[PDB]
Amino acid sequence: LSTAILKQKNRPNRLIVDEAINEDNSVVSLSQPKMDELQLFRGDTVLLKGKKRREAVCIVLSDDTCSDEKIRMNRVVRNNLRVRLGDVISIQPCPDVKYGKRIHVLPIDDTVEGITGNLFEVYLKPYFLEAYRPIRKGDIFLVRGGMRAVEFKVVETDPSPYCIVAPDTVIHCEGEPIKREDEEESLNEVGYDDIGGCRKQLAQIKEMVELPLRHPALFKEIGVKPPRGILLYGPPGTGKTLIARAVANETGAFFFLINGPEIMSKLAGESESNLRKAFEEAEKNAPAIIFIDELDAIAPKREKTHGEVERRIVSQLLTLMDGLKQRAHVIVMAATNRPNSIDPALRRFGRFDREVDIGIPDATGRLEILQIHTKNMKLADDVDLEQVANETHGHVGADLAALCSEAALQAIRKKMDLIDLEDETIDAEVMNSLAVTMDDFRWALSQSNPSALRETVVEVPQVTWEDIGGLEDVKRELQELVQYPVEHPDKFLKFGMTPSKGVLFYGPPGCGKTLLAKAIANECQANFISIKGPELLTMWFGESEANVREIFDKARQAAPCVLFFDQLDSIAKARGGNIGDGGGAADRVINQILTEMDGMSTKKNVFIIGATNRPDIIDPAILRPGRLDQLIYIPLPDEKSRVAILKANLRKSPVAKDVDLEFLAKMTNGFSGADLTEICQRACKLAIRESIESEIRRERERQPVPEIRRDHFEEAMRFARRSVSDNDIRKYEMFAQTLQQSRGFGSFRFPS
Amino acid sequence: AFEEAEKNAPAIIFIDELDAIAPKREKTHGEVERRIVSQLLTLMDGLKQRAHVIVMAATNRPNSIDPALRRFGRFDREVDIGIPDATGRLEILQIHTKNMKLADDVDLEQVANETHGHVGADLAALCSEAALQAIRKKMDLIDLEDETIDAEVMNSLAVTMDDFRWALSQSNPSALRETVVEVPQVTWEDIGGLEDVKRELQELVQYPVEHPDKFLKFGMTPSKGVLFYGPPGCGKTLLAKAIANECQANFISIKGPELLTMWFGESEANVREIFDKARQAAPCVLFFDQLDSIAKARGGNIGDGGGAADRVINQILTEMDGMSTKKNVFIIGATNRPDIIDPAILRPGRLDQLIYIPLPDEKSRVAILKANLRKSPVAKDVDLEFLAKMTNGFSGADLTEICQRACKLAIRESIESEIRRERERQPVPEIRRDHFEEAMRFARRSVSD
Amino acid sequence: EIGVKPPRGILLYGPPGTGKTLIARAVANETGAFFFLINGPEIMSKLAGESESNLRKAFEEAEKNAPAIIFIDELDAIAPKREKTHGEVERRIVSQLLTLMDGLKQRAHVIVMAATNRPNSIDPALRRFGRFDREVDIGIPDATGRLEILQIHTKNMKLADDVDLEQVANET
Ligand SMILES: Nc1ncnc2c1ncn2[C@@H]1O[C@H](COP(=O)(O)OP(=O)(O)OP(=O)(O)O)[C@@H](O)[C@H]1O
Ligand SMILES: Nc1ncnc2c1ncn2[C@@H]1O[C@H](COP(=O)(O)OP(=O)(O)OP(=O)(O)O)[C@@H](O)[C@H]1O
Ligand SMILES: Nc1ncnc2c1ncn2[C@@H]1O[C@H](COP(=O)(O)OP(=O)(O)OP(=O)(O)O)[C@@H](O)[C@H]1O
Ligand SMILES: Nc1ncnc2c1ncn2[C@@H]1O[C@H](COP(=O)(O)OP(=O)(O)OP(=O)(O)O)[C@@H](O)[C@H]1O
Ligand SMILES: [Mg+2]
Ligand SMILES: [Mg+2]
Ligand SMILES: [Mg+2]
Ligand SMILES: [Mg+2]
Repeated sequence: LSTAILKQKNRPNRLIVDEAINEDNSVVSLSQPKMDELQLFRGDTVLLKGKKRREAVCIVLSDDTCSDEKIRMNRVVRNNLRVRLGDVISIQPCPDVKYGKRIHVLPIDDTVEGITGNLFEVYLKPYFLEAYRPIRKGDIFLVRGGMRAVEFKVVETDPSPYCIVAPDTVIHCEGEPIKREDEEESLNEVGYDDIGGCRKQLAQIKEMVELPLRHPALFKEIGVKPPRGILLYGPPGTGKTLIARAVANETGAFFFLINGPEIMSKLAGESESNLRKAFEEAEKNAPAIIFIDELDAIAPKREKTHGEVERRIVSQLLTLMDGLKQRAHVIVMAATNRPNSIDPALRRFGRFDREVDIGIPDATGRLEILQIHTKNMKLADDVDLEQVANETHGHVGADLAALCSEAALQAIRKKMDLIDLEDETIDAEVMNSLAVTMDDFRWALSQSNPSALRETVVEVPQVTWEDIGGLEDVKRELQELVQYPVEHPDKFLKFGMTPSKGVLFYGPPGCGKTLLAKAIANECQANFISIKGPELLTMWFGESEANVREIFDKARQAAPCVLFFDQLDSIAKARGGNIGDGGGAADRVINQILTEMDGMSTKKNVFIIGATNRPDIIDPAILRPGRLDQLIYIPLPDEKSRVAILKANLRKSPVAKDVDLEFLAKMTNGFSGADLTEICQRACKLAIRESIESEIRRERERQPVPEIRRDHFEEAMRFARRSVSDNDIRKYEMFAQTLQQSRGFGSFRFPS
Repeated sequence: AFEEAEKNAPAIIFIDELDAIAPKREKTHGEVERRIVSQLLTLMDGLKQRAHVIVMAATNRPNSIDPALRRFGRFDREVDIGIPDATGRLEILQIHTKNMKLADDVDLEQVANETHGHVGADLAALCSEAALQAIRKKMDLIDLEDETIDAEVMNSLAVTMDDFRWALSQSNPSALRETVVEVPQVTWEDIGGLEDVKRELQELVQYPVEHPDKFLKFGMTPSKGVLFYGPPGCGKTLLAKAIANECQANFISIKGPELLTMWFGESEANVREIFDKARQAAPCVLFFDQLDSIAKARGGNIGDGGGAADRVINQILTEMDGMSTKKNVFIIGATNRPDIIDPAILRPGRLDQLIYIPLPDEKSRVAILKANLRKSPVAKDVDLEFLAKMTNGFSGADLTEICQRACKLAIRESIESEIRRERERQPVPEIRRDHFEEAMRFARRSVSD
Repeated sequence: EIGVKPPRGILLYGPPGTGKTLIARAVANETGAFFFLINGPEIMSKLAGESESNLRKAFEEAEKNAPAIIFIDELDAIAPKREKTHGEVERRIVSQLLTLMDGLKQRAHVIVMAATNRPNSIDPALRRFGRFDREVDIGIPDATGRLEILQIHTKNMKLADDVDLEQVANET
């Protein structure tokens, strides 16, 4: 019901835009049954609606090729109406068109160059001679002939704007030629269709700025005054200023733009004078819309503001929107990154009554955004925008635009050999072959990350699941953890349960916790934020808690996101055991983490993963299911896992075939993964020492070791040691057996 | 302005936003602002000899006004335009709905009773939102692209009780707009066990507003403080969610450490502001999840730290003592570490009620398992009673984890079947006995003895 | 012809001495576009509204001479996080920069470049796409890179025949 405004409902007037085979710039062709339904005779002047407040006039024609549900037009009228292929436009009979007395015509500057003959005589005179072609202001049409075809833009027509060009009517092309960039920018205008995702938000905005203007009679009849204030808030890059541009481009209302800091002035009372001048200019202009970009810049809380000028400006805004004298139907929109920074008196019904959340788009929303951004791009056949939409988990639309731009720039980079920057021009063949393919989009996807996570970007050493030896069950569980809620949510909605979103890795040092986190960061299809434990702590009072809150908010925005704490035992610990820690800053941080993982806020697809050497000291509430639901124990590998670890370390290593890894794994009882990696590194280093001494011998005689042999591994094992002791294993197994006793029974079976 | 008022007397001078030009001259930094405050004080003093000039001013920050203006002789009288009660809200709705095309089925008394913290601008917003919902309902008949409309649409267009109920669902007090947080939809049947706790909470939240005359008769004021303490995962925050969703009262859900700020004196200001907006929204439930973050034992931070936490807890106790019996603000606290709460928080008149949320028992565990599985397709031959008997010391979170892991295994099996059919070409409608057994094989007790 | 706009915002970052201001100087010297230099601090003024007025004047001047490049040296000085900065005249200059870089009216041919030793202290809304499209890490050079730097610096010097810059590069 919210998007009821948006639906077209398939009215008869709308017809699909189609290519016209023979119709010239001033005529259109429609099917005979469709005209019979519309009661239109041949040659009738018919008015065409267009997007962005554009309209076109043409002469209807009876075409058998044209379908009843379609209208055939050339590119000229399509340009005039600002529409693309497959769009639906209105047609209505145009009443009382009067023959023109005089029209002022201006050509496009890029066309006028290279034409020695007079443009009016060569082009306009034969084109318009006995033409009987209706024209409208702002309509760009093309005339063939001469060396180069010269487009003509009719700036002025009389009677304004509907007239029929006739031989008696005076036509002239004298004046400054229209800048090609001006017409291009007119084409490059934002509309409600250029807004992707946020369909309900756009529906609300259209109900609140477009609906009262189109049909005031609704609100005069039902006897209510529509909302007069819009606050757009969301993370940066979600489309707040884009929605403002769309509204400005395609509303008949007067639009006044206020940029936040532009109000400020050094003179006393000059800022308030600027605000009053803006509001008075809007009020003079009947229905008007005032957009205040960056509202939080000039609307801070009066109680928290220190400077008097800022508070006086906030008060001026307060009295302007809702004071003793009421606004004369002036719509006030504003956009802000920080809605909670705004003065609370502004956020009531009289001033900013409706707050619209332009949030992070979902998969379908971001597919729509990708289609909008690539509608003008040249895409190859293998491009698949649905897959790109699936991959980009945290992107907000500015990130999608960045992805498309980087894909196109990669497509251009593929042509560097054929293109020389010293060369003044590029070949036609290079222009034709240049296009964006799926490979470029995949590369851009590899480069792309959400902008909100730029601050939390950490280089991960590119570990793969195969780099980890053993831990097959843990690998499967981590992959399922990250994948099932993302790719298969309807399964959870069918079974009616939310996914678990927490895992704790506890085990001896060197056994593969951080390695599993690296494998997740590289292989899992989710955003990844990596946190060293004590990095969130700050000297200031309340700032460590703010850092925890901020990192959790970043994870929430970028969902599905994996939040990894490499050393959980630092930031999370049992409360009440720290004598100092500031003023209980450590305990307050723990409580903040507790409220973040499980509080009264709704749950998102944020997976918190923690690794700890010593799991006994972590706060018991942190371990509670719903916060780190699963406690995974990463123990010392057994012989099969030791074989797998040794093989995973030596896969790239050129190692002798006669080297026996099974014997090594058998002898290395009690060794961790770091221990076996150390054995392999020692063997590599002994081989390198041997090769260096052989090369030194060759150099001396002038004035070897392709692979790692059994003797190298023998000596490496001779210097090998066991890193984790039996007491450490005893305490880890003690924690594991406490959990096992918590299970309460050896085997659970339902009675038969 | 004052001279023009005197020339045309009797006169009334209305100073809208008085705090814009009347800050405390001591706190004022600018010379022109100070000179203006002094000039306005001088004009107010000279207002005595003025024959018929009366100055009326309005401000929403009365405290920020310079105190010298609030002595006697200048701005002598102060009128408190407060938050309207139920009958006041009904009067405001009658005023704002007199031009509306109200249907017959509407009862503005119900709309007045539902809106608790609304101040009158929120009631106008409710009327506007309801009328816009009414227009939305007819948007199928009339498309926006239509330049003109049928008259039968005008005849059809009117505001019904469904529209007011929709606006009621959408409506939130403007005061609580900065504090609003999305809360999961939880009902009292979503909670299993704690029947006595549910009844006691409903009594504490309902009786002081519905029957204050009873408390006046017996002379005993209702308690305005609750403390939830218990093992983690046992349902304190679940009860808070249920109260937020079901109870007919405003809810302010605030974590502990978000009030704290590095700037000196901002944390106490935040505490004052949250309690003030709790008063403005009464009947309001003020909930502190993890109470021990802001309310911790005094003397611990005395030795180590700046000392702002003690100031915070002092301001909290001041705010709790400030609110009177008549104002209906219920302060609920929850902590899984009761021992590290400051006992001053616990003393009578402040969080007096102490409710312990224990580890659930066998009947409670059956109730918890049934509540978790009410919306899940489960095999008839699954026995929740045996699950409750086998899970002796499990908390509610542990049982929910059992159910979630059973769901995960069922989803894994369904995906396996999908992959099998896809591979062979080129199932699991409900959770069963074996899924629950395999989930139990991983089960653990969150809370130790 | 490909159907996209080129990226228009560049944030160079790295430790001191890597060559961010050197790269800015090279770009200014060897591009055929109106180059505007903004120093971070110099915009600031004690007056209210003067500093963002300076930013508006600079961006408008770059607009009037298009195509243009604006270089904002020491961006962290002029662009701290709004959530962190307390003073109003800092929040306001950051908001002005945000509006100038991507607002309801978008700069057409202006390329805004910046250099910061610390990129995290920059306000996150600036690190967005539409403002600062791509961030380039000018990092510590390798042995070959530092050999190239030594060759660049010693091209003007007179070096004896025994001079071997390869060893000097290997040692530093
Ligand atoms: N929903 C969307 N659909 C299509 N394009 C979008 C959408 N959201 C953003 N964009 C594009 O990405 C960029 C985002 O800039 P925009 O001005 O819309 O963001 P914003 O919400 O105002 O952000 P900021 O808080 O930084 O001001 C623009 O280039 C815009 O074209
Ligand atoms: N299962 C494994 N397969 C392959 N390599 C492993 C494995 N376990 C550990 N390693 C090796 O151990 C080293 C890093 O160990 P890792 O970071 O995983 O330890 P950790 O368990 O997180 O320990 P810590 O508590 O000390 O941080 C790497 O050399 C890695 O190759
Ligand atoms: N009585 C109950 N009925 C149904 N589910 C319950 C019950 N008690 C707990 N749960 C489940 O366990 C979790 C409840 O955790 P909750 O946040 O309520 O605990 P808490 O007592 O506030 O703990 P903490 O102090 O550790 O945050 C939810 O997943 C909920 O589904
Ligand atoms: N890559 C380089 N190649 C050649 N010379 C270099 C290079 N990097 C730095 N230099 C030399 O070092 C000098 C100082 O470097 P520069 O001023 O560019 O540093 P910066 O990274 O901008 O530092 P700052 O943080 O002080 O702004 C340059 O003028 C130049 O002489
Ligand atoms: Mg913006
Ligand atoms: Mg580690
Ligand atoms: Mg809780
Ligand atoms: Mg420099």
